[PDB]
Amino acid sequence: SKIFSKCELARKLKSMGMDGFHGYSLANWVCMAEYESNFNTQAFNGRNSNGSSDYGIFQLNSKWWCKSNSHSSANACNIMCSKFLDDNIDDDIACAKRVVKDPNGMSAWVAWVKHCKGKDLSKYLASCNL
Repeated sequence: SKIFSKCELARKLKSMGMDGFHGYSLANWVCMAEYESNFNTQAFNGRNSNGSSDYGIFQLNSKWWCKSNSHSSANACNIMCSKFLDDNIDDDIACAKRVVKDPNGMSAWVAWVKHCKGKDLSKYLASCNL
């Protein structure tokens, strides 16, 4: 959620177990947050496909795993979309797994399907970290 970086977010998620999680390498998680919020902790969206909103470095859609001002939501993660723009990357990653295991998957993260899952780039985590 805080002002992280390409390798910083990649090494942090790798330690928790997001590296290659469900076939999604560390780059998939970094490029997704690098385009959705651009490593900005206050970067968030107001209107989405269903009038939802994104919050935190991952910018999670407040409609299938969080309650917000989007006229009620699925709240699958059971957490309001208010404590997601803090300087800690623990709750943003805890609910991030719920968005991937749900029926939507990486589809909710446009930056992911448009800059990693769909965009096959060979310069993301390859030219980062060690």
